[PDB]
Amino acid sequence: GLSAEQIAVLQEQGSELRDEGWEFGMSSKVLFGNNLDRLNPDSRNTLTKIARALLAVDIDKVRLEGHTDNYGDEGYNQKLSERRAESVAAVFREAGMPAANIEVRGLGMSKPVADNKTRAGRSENRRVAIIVPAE
Amino acid sequence: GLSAEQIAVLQEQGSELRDEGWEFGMSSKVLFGNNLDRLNPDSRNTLTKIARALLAVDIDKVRLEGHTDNYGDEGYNQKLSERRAESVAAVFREAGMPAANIEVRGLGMSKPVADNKTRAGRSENRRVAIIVPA
Repeated sequence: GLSAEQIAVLQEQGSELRDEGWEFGMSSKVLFGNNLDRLNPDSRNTLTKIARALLAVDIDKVRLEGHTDNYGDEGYNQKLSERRAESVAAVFREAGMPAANIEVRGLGMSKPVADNKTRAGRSENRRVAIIVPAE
Repeated sequence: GLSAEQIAVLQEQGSELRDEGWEFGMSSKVLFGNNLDRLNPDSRNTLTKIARALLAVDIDKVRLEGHTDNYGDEGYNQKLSERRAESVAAVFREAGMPAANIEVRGLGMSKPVADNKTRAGRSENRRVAIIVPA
């Protein structure tokens, strides 16, 4: 489904082809700092650049997945994760991505990329993934 | 004033480093077709992609110059050229480029890049130049 020019842009962004599509994770610490779901202003600006880079090569569909580590209440973490993905979705909408083409999901603790017994692994698990499907 | 990352985006657009900065020309026949200053819808989308490409690498300041060939009245061609640059500016604003960072100029027939004796040359002169000062 994606053209070579689109793949080249995604690779330049640091995205990697996974079973859900081309995926780029960003730290929650970087995106939100001490906030809950309000983005830090520099992070909003970074996200707008990503959205505009995608839109400039007609990538106009994305899936945004929020994730946490396993510390804390499961239901809270799921709600938090969904609201954090939604904050990223709001930036993509404001940049010009059609709202109907944005899928937003909060996975809470259910899909780790790292081991939850380390600070560093818990850290890597607190993230919002930007996913461009490859179909 | 521009990083390599920014220069690379400009090169990909076809920009060359000229007098006023990094410049590429978009054909008026492509942008406007048979219209006066109304952009063709496909051409609006093309310009939005260009604006977003520049914005994605923090190029948020441009100069837009309208140009005509030597066919018709000097003053009308100047006015036409200014309105055509302004239509492009409106697309750039809608894409998110700050309005205060966009300079719009109509140069009319005054700064040709090709010989106006030829249909091909006249067309090369009917253009909107997109310039990123360095």
